Amino acid sequence: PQAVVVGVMAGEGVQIGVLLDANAPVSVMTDPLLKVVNSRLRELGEAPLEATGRGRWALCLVDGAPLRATQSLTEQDVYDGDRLWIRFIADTERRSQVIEHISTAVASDLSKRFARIDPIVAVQVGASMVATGVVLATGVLGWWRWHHNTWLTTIYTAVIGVLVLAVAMLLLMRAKTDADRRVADIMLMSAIMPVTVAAAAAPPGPVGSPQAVLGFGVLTVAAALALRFTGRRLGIYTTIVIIGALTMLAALARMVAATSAVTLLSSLLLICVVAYHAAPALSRRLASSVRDVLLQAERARSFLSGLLTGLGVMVVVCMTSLCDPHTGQRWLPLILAGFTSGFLLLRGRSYVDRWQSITLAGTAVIIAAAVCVRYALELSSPLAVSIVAAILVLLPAAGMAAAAH
Amino acid sequence: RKPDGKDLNFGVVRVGVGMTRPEVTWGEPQNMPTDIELEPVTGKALQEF
Repeated sequence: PQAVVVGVMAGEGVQIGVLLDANAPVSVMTDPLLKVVNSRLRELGEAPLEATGRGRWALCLVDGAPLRATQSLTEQDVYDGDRLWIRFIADTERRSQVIEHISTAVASDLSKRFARIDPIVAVQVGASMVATGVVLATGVLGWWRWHHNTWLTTIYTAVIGVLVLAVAMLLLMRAKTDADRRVADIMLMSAIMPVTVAAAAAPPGPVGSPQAVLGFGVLTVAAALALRFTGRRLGIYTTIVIIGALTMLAALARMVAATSAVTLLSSLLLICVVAYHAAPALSRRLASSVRDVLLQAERARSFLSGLLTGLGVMVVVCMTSLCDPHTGQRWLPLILAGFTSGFLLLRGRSYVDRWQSITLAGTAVIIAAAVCVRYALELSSPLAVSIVAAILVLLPAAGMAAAAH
Repeated sequence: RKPDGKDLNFGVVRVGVGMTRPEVTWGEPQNMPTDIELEPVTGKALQEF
């Protein structure tokens, strides 16, 4: 325990293993340590470390924060096998500056701390507004069919989709930088929505089971097709693909033959349950030499995050549809929802990525909360709302306390 | 540091930081108006400056 071996990072990137004194104060070591790395660099035939003007040499963690000069190496949470970095920090001392006349002083200082509007940002705002506009247009066009499912809805929406898609095509061919790509991607993302309802609006007669099958299908295809050639925005497109495909199967079954929604919903819940188990495997298989590893890692990370998300949407929609305050043994689905929530809450701890772990954890809370609200609005009563309110507030409060205490 | 006359910094030692009078030399304003004749805004402006 008298000494510890650690890796020290030096100039331009050489990592060197050293055995340091575990109790002397860190300020005592930096001088001879600097000599040693320079000597080794000299013997290696490399250029030594050098100072520039005014500054000082310090020993820091890999995160750049310097260690307290008077404390012992054992006093800090540094252990054998860890690594450290020797660094030069330049002198920051400079004259103070004063402007007395208040109007000039306000303008000058206020101009350095914030960012002014510029043309690069302006273009993205335009793209964002048009995207928001057409999704409203399909919305109203999509509402008219419930009262008059004539050809108008499909005919009108089809031309808009073509027009938006045509613009995205020219933009994609012309794009040169990621800024330009953001403009094009937003435009393209918006093109999928009109084409989907345009197709779904084609089968005539009163709306129901048969129209739905077409919509989710082309939607799944379009999202997949965009990903195939574009190779960007993996998460959003993947999430659409999963919910679309599963709904397509359920819609087809309901259109062909289905005794009840409960039957299909239970099937979907089980399908999601097995998918949650297979999830990490799907991500792994769906995905100078070093570059190949970096690209693959983030792609896998992306597909998994969307995948867990898509299943989350399905189980909450399914669970809230399965439980019911009037249908049969009202307590049976309520306790089943509890067991299901526990599984999601426990399995979420196995994931290291923040958004993956958080999205899974949150998925359990929202399921619980949604059921509470469902059993509060329907079969309403003063005691029921009182009880639900108490449950709904203490549930997350307890969760926070469990993490805070 | 050198003591050989031309080096003006010899024998000078840093004790801290503080205030000092700049190398600039201000020329007094010509035809200054009498006190009752001074406009209020520009007066304090030149005064605080």
